Amino acid sequence: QLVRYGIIGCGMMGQEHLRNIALLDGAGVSAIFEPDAAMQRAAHAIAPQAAFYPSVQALLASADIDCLVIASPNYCHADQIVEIAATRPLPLLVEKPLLTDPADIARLTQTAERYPAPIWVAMEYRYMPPIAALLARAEAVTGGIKMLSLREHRFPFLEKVGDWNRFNVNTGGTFVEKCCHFFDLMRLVLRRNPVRVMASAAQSVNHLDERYDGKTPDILDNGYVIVDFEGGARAMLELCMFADGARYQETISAVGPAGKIEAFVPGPTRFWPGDLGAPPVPLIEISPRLSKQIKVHEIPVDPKLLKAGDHNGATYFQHQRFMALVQGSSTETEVSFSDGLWAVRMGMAAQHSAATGQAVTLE
Amino acid sequence: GSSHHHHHHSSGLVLVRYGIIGCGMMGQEHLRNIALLDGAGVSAIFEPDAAMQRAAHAIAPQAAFYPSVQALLASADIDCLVIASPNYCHADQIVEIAATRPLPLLVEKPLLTDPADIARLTQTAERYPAPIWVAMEYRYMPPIAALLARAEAVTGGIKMLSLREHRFPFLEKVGDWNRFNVNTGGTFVEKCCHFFDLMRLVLRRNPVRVMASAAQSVNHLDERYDGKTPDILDNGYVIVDFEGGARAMLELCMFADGARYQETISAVGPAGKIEAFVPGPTRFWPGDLGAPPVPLIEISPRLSKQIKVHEIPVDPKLLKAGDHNGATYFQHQRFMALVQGSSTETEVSFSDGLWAVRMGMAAQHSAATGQAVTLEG
Ligand SMILES: NC(=O)c1ccc[n+]([C@@H]2O[C@H](COP(=O)([O-])OP(=O)(O)OC[C@H]3O[C@@H](n4cnc5c(N)ncnc54)[C@H](O)[C@@H]3O)[C@@H](O)[C@H]2O)c1
Ligand SMILES: NC(=O)c1ccc[n+]([C@@H]2O[C@H](COP(=O)([O-])OP(=O)(O)OC[C@H]3O[C@@H](n4cnc5c(N)ncnc54)[C@H](O)[C@@H]3O)[C@@H](O)[C@H]2O)c1
Repeated sequence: QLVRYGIIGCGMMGQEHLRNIALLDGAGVSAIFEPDAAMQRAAHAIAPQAAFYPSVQALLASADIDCLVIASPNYCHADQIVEIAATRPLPLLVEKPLLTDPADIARLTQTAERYPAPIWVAMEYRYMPPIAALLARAEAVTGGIKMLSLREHRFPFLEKVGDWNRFNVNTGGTFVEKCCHFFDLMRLVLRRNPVRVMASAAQSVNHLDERYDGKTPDILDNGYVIVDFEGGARAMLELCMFADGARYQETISAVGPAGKIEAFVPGPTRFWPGDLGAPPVPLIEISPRLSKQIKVHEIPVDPKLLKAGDHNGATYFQHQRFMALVQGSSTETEVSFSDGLWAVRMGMAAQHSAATGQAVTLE
Repeated sequence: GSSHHHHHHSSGLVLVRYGIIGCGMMGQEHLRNIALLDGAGVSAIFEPDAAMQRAAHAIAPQAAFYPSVQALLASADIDCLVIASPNYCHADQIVEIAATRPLPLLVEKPLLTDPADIARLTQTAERYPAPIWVAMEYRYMPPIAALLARAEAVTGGIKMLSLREHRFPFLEKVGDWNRFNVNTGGTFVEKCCHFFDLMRLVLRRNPVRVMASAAQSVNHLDERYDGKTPDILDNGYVIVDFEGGARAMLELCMFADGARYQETISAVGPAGKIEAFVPGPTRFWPGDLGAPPVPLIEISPRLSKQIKVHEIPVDPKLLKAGDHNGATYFQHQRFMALVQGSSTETEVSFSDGLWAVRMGMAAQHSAATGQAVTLEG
């Protein structure tokens, strides 16, 4: 049967959902709630058959949908999960971060415990082809992952609808908003929960000259995070939002006693100027310990997927797995509520550590 | 001044003739590099191990051997001294030299191992009438030198400095001395003093805080020395905060033998990024794999996005003389000029050596306790 989606919030990333759903056989967007006119026009040009609703209540009351995507601003997510839970529980793909406000953790945990349908948190990085390749090969190459290092070097946060992503109260803070992906990757690779975070971070460069109602953006733009895991593995994140010139936006290194594996992940092709030549191809580098003979493999993305989004086709691959769960051919929520909450708790811990200059314990 | 006692805390609340003392692997590197200097020679060696005395004699056949520090100082015709003894020996030997025959000294890293020696060694250095140069040579490796010269201009000001060392396990040493923290000072002191010093040099500021995670995860766990298992760390991460707000990160892995580049160093600021790619010793590159990796620097300007890569090759003659990309030779050129009086600058001071050791001790304490460690100076 066809899978019919409803979308709550349809700006840049909700438009990337619309384009990638459109590439799936047997899926369609039937319903959209998007309160911004310009975005309503942009969504209506992408998905002309989709009906618009004036509210979440109106969409849930009348739409014929099998599942929902939340792509509203970060601070909206927890209230919209609670509203859907009280109104019409459906399989839900909630954009990261799962939530922004620590005060919401108890009530959302209780909501998720009682929610009779899947909750999938849309941390799609594991499906970027170079990252997926590293995940599939890391155990065999490393002989067990002792250390995992992740580096994000990119350009400053884009301008958003109502400028929402310029303030911590709206985003959850930069380690929550941008780095939840990397924290979740640490748990996926190491297959253990974190026990401690140590961080250093600041707002060194970005948005310091910007004013909104007389207020200065307060979001971090760089830092380092060390994460200790139950039983002894360790990981490190490096973030810089003013490193626009880096050839690869993400690099991920996994090391163990038999070898090392590294992924090189390009940024969005739309931000690679044509005057710079062809964008970088994604790579994986395998460096076995005993031979010292390195292997480099190109892991290109299907051009149709590069056309549909900014995340190396990962949004499409995420939807294929989500649709399989909605259809019932799969039982698996690959990125659960609990994975989303761990990744948020790790970013909150990093922000608290960076603010206090002290280690932060997690339980 | 710093105050830390009970509940009181100021921070952290919410011809030139050379004598050689020690002539194993690194003292033999000093012999080969001194021999490349015009108007320098090794006149005197104290090396207590017969097999190393034979190896040292084959390299520097005109050098005279002495049975102790006291014997060398009593009768050797020398203008300066190199200390390349095991780490735990350095403090006692500096004190001995200061009491007997102070001369210009090139003291191998780490400057010391035991925090109980800091006060007495600082007293010795304050009263010492000749230069003390701590032999942290990495700044002279051609790719690192290029990064140090260009980083301010490329970055528009260094906000972040990331250093990574991926290499093979600690080599076997005379009497197995480098297998035990009491002998080495711990791995962040023995191996990573170089990187902590490069952070102070690049950022031109002192550290205020260290956060670290480290362990002995893999290496030497199956070795036994008359019942003792080695206790040295083999991997970790260190975050260092600086006066003025710059931050740095060190990543160490002593079981990443396969990494093409043994050291990589990245500096990032609002105008761009610079990265150095530093090969390990050519003698450990398998000849079946072809030519060893060429040192490189990569310039990534923020607004242009026009990336440039430069090859920075080391003179073959210097690669034949040592394991450190010719840096031992460059160090010796500068030290020799200071001994001759053509220069007055000690580029790597006692204080620089002590800072790098204190940063490694803080990292080890932070990793052992799971807590941030404050530093004052
Ligand atoms: N997974 C990823 O890689 C990725 C990438 C970018 C953004 N995101 C996430 O997507 C979400 C949206 O980010 P974006 O870049 O699309 O921002 P955006 O500003 O481009 O789009 C947000 C949209 O939400 C609408 N909106 C505002 N309040 C709403 C409400 N109460 N209910 C419904 N819609 C509402 C706005 O009108 C706007 O069109 C955020 O949670 C963000 O973190 C995820
Ligand atoms: N890049 C560098 O700067 C670099 C690299 C390697 C080693 N080092 C330093 O060089 C020193 C020696 O390391 P190595 O690799 O040559 O070790 P090694 O074991 O190869 O050589 C040390 C030598 O010291 C001799 N020795 C022991 N006790 C002594 C004493 N009391 N007085 C004099 N000599 C004594 C031993 O017999 C041995 O030959 C250490 O401080 C080490 O950290 C520095």
